[PDB]
Amino acid sequence: GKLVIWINGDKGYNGLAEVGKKFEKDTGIKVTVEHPCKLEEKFPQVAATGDGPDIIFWAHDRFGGYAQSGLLAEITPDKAFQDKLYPFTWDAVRYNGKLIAYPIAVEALSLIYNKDLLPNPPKTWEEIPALDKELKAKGKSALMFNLQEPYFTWPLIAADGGYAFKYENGKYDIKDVGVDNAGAKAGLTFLVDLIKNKHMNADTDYCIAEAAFNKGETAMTINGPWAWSNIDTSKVNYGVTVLPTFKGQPSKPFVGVLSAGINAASPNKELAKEFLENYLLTDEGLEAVNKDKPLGAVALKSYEEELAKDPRIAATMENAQKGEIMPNIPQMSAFWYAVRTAVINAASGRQTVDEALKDAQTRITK
Ligand SMILES: *[C@H]1CC(=O)N(C2CC(C)(C)N(O)C(C)(C)C2)C1=O
Ligand SMILES: CC1(C)CC(N2C(=O)CCC2=O)CC(C)(C)N1O
Repeated sequence: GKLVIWINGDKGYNGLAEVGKKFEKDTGIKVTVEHPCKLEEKFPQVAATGDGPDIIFWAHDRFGGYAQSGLLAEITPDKAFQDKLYPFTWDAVRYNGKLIAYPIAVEALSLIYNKDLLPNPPKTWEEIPALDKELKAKGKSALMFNLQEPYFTWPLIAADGGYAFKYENGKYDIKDVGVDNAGAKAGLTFLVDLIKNKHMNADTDYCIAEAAFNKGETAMTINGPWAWSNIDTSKVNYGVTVLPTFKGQPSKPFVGVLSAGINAASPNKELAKEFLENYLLTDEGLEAVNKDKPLGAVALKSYEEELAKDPRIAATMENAQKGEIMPNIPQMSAFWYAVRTAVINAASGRQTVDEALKDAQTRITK
């Protein structure tokens, strides 16, 4: 007879609580928003015992494991509701063909650049080396980004043909892995050449690239919407744009989708679906939440069009439309560790590109 919702503390839960007051107005049903610690850890525990919230908000990737254990109710928005959101967003909340959540927001890396050092951002990765030599002439470098984590290097590695797992029907073929193809090989090779030609240092991490961009020492960086508040502070005159192409192919960053799922154990599923489809996933619902804490790019086409007047948000969506939805399956854990190792190894000379990737491919499909 009520609704309890769980959302992370770093989100606009005050705005969500406001959509809830509006719901309670035309229904009498009280909505309760909470943001417990490590709720994504707590969820699986309480839900397994038929407890927890009616609805949970989290990035889509985690939903795969939840769905596996039957913790989420199957959703059935009709065609009409479905057409209100970007098609690609529905792919993120499919677990073996079944729709298990509603897409809310979209996140993807973008190319961030210093408008004072660089008039126009490069359109290509191939032109970075040359640009770096011109900038070096003035004591500045072209680009610095986190080389340590595959989340950051994947856009380049995947550009010309790499992929984690072949997807073709709301289902992932776990024996169709794309880390050892020519595509990925072309990409990693380009990256390695950057480091050995000294256009990039193999030890650049998150902190180092971030400080460098914020100190105006480097012209570009690769980062996500969470990094914007830090740049603002810095007082750098920055722009956010589409990532560069490689071999004429778009960079393919992984896409994370903020999702809302219904507890399979809830007695209030009809209430949940009504709250979600008719209160929250409306221009006014996203707006009340966004006002509290920005969502970034959103899945609802109508509101995204309003938000896209901010070129940083437009760029985020563009990159996301060209990226790779992050697989929600358990085998993804193998991919993280394997590809992490392959890149650090190829980068440090410890192994060749051909070797490093052949190995990773092996450990994933193992
Ligand atoms: C209180 C707040 C919180 O997040 N937890 C969890 C979180 C982590 C991920 C550390 N966890 O695994 C357990 C041990 C389940 C505790 C709290 O207990
Ligand atoms: C002060 C500076 C430039 C950054 C620092 N750092 C971060 O900035 C974030 C996390 C961290 O450890 C670590 C090192 C030793 C590289 N140094 O020197």
